Amino acid sequence: GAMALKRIHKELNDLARDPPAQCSAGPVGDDMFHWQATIMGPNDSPYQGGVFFLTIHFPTDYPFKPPKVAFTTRIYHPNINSNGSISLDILRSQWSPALTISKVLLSICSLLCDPNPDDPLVPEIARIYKTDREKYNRIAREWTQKYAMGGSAYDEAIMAQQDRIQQEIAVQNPLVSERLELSVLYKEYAEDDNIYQQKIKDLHKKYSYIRKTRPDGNSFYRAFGFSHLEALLDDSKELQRFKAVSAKSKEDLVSQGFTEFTIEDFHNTFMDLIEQVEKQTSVADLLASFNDQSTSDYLVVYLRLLTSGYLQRESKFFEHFIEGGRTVKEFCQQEVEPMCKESDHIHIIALAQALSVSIQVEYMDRGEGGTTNPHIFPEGSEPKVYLLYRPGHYDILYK
Amino acid sequence: GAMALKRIHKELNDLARDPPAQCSAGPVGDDMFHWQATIMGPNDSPYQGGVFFLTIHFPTDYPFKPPKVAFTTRIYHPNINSNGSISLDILRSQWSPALTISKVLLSICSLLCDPNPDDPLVPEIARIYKTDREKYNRIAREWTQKYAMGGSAYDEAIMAQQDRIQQEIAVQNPLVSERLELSVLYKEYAEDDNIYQQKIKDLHKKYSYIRKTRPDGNSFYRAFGFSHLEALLDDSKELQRFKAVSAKSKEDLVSQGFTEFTIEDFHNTFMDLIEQVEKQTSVADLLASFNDQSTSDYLVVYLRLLTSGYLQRESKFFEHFIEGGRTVKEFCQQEVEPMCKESDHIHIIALAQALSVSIQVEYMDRGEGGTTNPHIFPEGSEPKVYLLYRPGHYDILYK
Amino acid sequence: GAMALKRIHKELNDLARDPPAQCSAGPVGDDMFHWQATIMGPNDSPYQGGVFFLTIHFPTDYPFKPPKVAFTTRIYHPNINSNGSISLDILRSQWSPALTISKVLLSICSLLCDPNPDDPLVPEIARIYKTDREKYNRIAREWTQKYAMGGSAYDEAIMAQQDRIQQEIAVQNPLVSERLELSVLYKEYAEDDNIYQQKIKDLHKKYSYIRKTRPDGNSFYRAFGFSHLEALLDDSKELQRFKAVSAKSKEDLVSQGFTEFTIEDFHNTFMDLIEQVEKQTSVADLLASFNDQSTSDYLVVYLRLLTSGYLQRESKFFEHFIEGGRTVKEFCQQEVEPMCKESDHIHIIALAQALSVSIQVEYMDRGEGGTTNPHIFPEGSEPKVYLLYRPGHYDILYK
Amino acid sequence: MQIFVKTLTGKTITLEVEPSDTIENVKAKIQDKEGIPPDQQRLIFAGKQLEDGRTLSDYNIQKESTLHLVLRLRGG
Amino acid sequence: MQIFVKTLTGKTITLEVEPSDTIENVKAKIQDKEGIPPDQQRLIFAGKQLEDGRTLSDYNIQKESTLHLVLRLRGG
Amino acid sequence: MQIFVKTLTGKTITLEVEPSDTIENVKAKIQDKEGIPPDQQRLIFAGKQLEDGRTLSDYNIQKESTLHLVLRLRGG
Amino acid sequence: MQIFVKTLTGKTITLEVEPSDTIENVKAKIQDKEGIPPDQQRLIFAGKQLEDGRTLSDYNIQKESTLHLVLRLRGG
Amino acid sequence: MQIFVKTLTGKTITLEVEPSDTIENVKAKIQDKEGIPPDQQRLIFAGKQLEDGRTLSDYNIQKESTLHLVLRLRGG
Amino acid sequence: MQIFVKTLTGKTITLEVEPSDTIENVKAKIQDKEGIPPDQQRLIFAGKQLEDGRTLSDYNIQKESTLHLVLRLRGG
Repeated sequence: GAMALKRIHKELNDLARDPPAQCSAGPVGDDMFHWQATIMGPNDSPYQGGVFFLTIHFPTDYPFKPPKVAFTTRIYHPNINSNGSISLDILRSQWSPALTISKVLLSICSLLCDPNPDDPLVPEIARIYKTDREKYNRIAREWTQKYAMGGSAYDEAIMAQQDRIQQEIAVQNPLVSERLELSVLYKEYAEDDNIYQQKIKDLHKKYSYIRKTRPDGNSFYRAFGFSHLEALLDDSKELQRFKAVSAKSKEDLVSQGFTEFTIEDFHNTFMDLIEQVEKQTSVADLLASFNDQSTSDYLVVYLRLLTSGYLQRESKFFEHFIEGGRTVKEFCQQEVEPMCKESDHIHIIALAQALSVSIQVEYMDRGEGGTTNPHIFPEGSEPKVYLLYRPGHYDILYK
Repeated sequence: GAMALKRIHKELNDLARDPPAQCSAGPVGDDMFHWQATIMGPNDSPYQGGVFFLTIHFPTDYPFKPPKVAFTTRIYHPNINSNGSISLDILRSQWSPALTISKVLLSICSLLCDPNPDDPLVPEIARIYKTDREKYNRIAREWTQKYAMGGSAYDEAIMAQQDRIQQEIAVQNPLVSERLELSVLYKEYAEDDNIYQQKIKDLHKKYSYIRKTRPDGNSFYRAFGFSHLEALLDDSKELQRFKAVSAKSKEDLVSQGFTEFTIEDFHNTFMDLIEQVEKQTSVADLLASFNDQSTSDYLVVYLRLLTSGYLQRESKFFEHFIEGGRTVKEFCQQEVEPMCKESDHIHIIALAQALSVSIQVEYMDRGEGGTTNPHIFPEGSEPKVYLLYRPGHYDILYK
Repeated sequence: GAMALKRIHKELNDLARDPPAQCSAGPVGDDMFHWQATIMGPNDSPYQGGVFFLTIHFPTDYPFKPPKVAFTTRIYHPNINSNGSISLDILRSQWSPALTISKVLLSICSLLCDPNPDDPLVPEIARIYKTDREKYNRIAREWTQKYAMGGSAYDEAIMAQQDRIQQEIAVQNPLVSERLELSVLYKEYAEDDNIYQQKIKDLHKKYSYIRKTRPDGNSFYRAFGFSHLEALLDDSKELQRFKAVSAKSKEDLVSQGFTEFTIEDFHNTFMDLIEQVEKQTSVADLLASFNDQSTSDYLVVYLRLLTSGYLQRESKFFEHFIEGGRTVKEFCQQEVEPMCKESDHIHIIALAQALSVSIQVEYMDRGEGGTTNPHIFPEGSEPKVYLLYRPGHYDILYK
Repeated sequence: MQIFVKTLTGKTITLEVEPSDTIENVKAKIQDKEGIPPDQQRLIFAGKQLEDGRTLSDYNIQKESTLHLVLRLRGG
Repeated sequence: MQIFVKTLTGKTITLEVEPSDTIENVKAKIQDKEGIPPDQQRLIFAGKQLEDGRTLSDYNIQKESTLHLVLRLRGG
Repeated sequence: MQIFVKTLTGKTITLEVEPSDTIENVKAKIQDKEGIPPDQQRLIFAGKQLEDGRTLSDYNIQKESTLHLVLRLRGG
Repeated sequence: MQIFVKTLTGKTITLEVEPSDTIENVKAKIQDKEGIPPDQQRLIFAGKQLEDGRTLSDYNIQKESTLHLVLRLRGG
Repeated sequence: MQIFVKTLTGKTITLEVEPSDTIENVKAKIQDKEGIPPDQQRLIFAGKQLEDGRTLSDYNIQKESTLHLVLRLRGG
Repeated sequence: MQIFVKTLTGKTITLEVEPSDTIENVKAKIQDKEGIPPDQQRLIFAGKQLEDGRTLSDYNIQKESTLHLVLRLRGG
């Protein structure tokens, strides 16, 4: 019934509030009754280091019946048949309506650390377990290092890692925070770091405010976007001149080989964001629009595509600037087009020239003096947009 | 096509009205275009006794194209490749828009009894069929007794059995029937059973009415629930005193280790059922609420959890009462928490003490006299709730 | 979430407008996030002639993450592990939100023609590729000719062929086009075909108009349907007399052994189409109803079933007319009941007698004179419905 | 020395001929008696279709029995 | 006197027993045919679980009643 | 030479007997002191259920200790 | 004079034939290259099924027309 | 002086390093334990990607900070 | 004995040096002529990045040609 799907959400919330690091699951796209779970081999067991996927199907009537759960990954265990099904009987005889999936897979993770040789699904693996242990361990280790440990698979786990990270990174940091005086920076740093406090004293010198961006790997593009968009909240001639280049950029890119229908999406987010500049919105309204996950990210995607576009356009300007042995396009596909990939000097110059605008970047790292080096790109153009580079991260500054 | 999904329902209704015992199918959860079918090996064939699953995928446009059907279970047949696909050509060349899935799988069940060696998917199995029969039969028998006959799989079938049973048990019996004079019982029994008719004469002695519950394995909990809930339709002090213990019971159980979010569901069904007592509803309104499948079952679940809770609480009171070598918690998980598992003396005493209430149970089996033994639990407390125990089943009686 | 499924449709439209003959994909029934793609081995590669299926799963958030794609068919490639995953890194590291699935699988088709031995998923296949080529080719050829080339599989590909064809056939031709003067036919044919132009001069003789049907294999049934239905837009006695026979035909067929629930669907489309005749609709409204894909096709299905019905009914009339060694029913299941299967003389006579109506068929092929032979069926009955037979195709003519 | 032909229009037409004639001139005789041309004609003697070049006693076609006639209407 | 036990395979088996017989006895008579150990047998009459040590006259199974045999195949 | 019995109703009932008696007459003694009949009675001495035919010292049932009593309430 | 037949593998094959040629002849010329028996061949021009005994001038396939070759691989 | 690197397996590993150390040095000290080549290592401190040739005092990682080790296993 | 440097700001700056100098003092010379400090500087001679400790003729760096200069801007 509807109570079923109603319940699966409750269980997903329970699994949500507490991540079970090694043992975790989730639905497949659209489908609520189809789940899939990644399970890492627990350490101090022959299965360690390998990754074991398993698929879950919920009954049409939950939770009056147990979910069907089976390993899609081959594994050597007395309680898991090589056909993939598990011998744990809370899924069969002993099932209760009061049990979460959490209980199930945390009982499976427990089935891996400690096997169950007395109630075997496969009698031979049980027999080997109860008699010759070294055999069992070694076998389980190659069954790990072929089937579980192999290649691809790992990616999903390593992707999960990323997801686990920049979600909690997103719990501390918002996309674009408020406009705060930069005196807060003093508090971020240590008392044994005097050198930094000197850089920051010397920062209070030039700029009265700061606005911070989430370190998602897009730091630069996010900062660039908000700063330049609020910068056009004043200059009307520049707002129009900007708007025109934006509109040109779309077909400029399509005629540069990018598929149109896919980049149109991002284009319209750019143009609507410009549209709440054009019709003047108070800066906080824009910020609210920027702290929208999809609106923001769609923008960032477009900015990346625009740097890519100008790079392809200029390829000879660049190609011998490229660190390593790649091309310009190879470097685009690797280091620029994809999301959450770091931005460098080339990126900033490329985007700046692409939209034909000036930016100032304040560099502060370990430099001996109280010197925080300004960088105006391209040179001499008096910048109305100011950013701060701390190592590995970009934010924005206000005069 | 929306006509497609519209049609699949019609076919599911056709398959619904007539169960095809050996050959039957159904959708997987959410998905209408993904079906799965269990097929028992027909007797007088080497495949008998084994269970063969197969998966079905419907075309986006039904029924202008045949459904893709394939065995997920390995089998030895000239017309089924070891890769799982079937050679039956009503699924390929000869398909018609006028054919139900019923036709298909009933043609497959026919493909098993009588193979088709002239149009082989695998030429070798065909060759063996046409030449050496004993080989064919034996082979098919081990291919049955490893792949099909093995373990696990069986459960689904044996679960289906249950489903086939207590659904038709639910066709005769409702959850909680009306309030009828117990003179009906005379009609249930035989003329060669005088002894029972004497028990029943002696029942007309004490009680003027009866109300019957569906024999779903929950008989006791269902009866207890309705009887005690209508019993509080009178006593207000007891209704309040009861309500309070109910509210306490939730966190009492959570602090006893039960996960909260899962048991909250059932709690609220309990409390709403109390709420239509609290605000007085005519008994038939409550009955209507009780003949609601989910409301009723959710209640029954909670009652089971409550017996479990009191049992865990009292573990020393009990543990040496437990038939067999289990614990108190082992006995809970096995014999009490799960649905449709039988209730015994321990169960009734446990629940009764748990909610601190009195119950009277009228036992009638073969006892020589006209004696139907009353049981007041716990002793001496004058019961306002009366039940009848026939062997294997519980109902409720009215003075 | 919403934007994801919103986007997958855009990509499906992109893949729709241009069929990529060898490399093509699509969703599985209901599910948008589950796709499946057939890929033919490119010629001048060891994989040619074999068919390789692969399954696709989209992330819950598209397109911020790459789709998981894997071969469900075993194949020998340095960049595809025997476990089925692919080594192409636009699916892992280099993924961009600006990329269609088209890019992906067209890059895979490119991975097959030209392998990638430097970044191996399986080092041994890479090693064999870089050293001994003949081994590699031969191996890939048997891995083709067992796993890919085997049996069933082919059908899906050969079905895809059909789909690729009569969809683009449907891009040029509509189901039922407008009513145009037959002077257009002159333009269809060549200047070296005088003989045909003479047939067509002689066609302008009899008929002033033509209406063309899509060559989907249903040409005859589609034409018959529209022509006869607009023919009853005038004669009321015939419209009623027709309606009655239609209503009789349903149970006539059910009592002839056809399952009722399945043929009821098609029946109601027939009867509703009659219903917009009964209440008089301007011919173009009917045409609009006929250019509806499902309404039209449902009709065509019923007409096929009706010819089948009359054929079964008359079996002795026919059976010795049947070309080859089939029965009447065998011929029905093979040549009549299924969709998109060609119609012949027997078909037309059968349907005509079935509904008890007259039709005129104008035959023009190579006949020496300017003679276009009329055929009135059954003989002498003055036809109010006129069709044109060009070889392999049916259309309708207007006096 | 003559045979009969049956058309599914409901009609049975009969013609005169010799056992040694080809199929072509036969079809032509039907084209005279009825008037549907040989390029449209397909005839079957009890289950097997007859070829133009082959003769009557070639397909052995006893002169009593009946062959059935169907136009070439294939289309779609 | 005569009853009908309907199994997992859809097949029915008929048995000869007095209403005074045990359930244990019935499971034994079933084991006499199919060889399914009374261990792995469990019987259900009209939604009622059946107890190894009770009678038929107990559970009101009369002549010509249909009860089901569910196998509990020793699990895991 | 006597033992005790405990019922989960909350009550502890005690009876007089000899070490050589069967289970049946014991149940009967409880049927006298309380009045629940032996056909309803199921007793367990510390984890194991006792059979009617077997005696007290047969199950060894030292005469100090306590066996626990439960009615046969199985149902559903 | 010259036409284009597009196969299952996405590959196109070009062929030299007069508009007066058979379909049978065309399938034979295709069998001359790929070895696909005319048996297992079937041809489709613009939604039209193609008849073994007809001509090209029949079906209005002109010079530079594209028709498809669907294999009917003898089934099952 | 002492920091915490949390890996893919959920397991944490603690390390002894001066704030003046390289990142290269840290990856090397990690390779000293797990054997994961500094090649296939990449480190992330608080959303910041970590550069092989920088210091810890650079990125403001202090004593008792937690950074993550993501393996880039050479792909495909 | 001197070479040139190109910065993507659009500018080409040129400095005087010897073939035997390390990378450090070179970066320092650029720090004099322009004023961006060596701790910010990253230079690449045609595809490969240069290390501080290594010399000019060590990386072989013929004195005609041009190495390209990029700041260390990595961030996110």
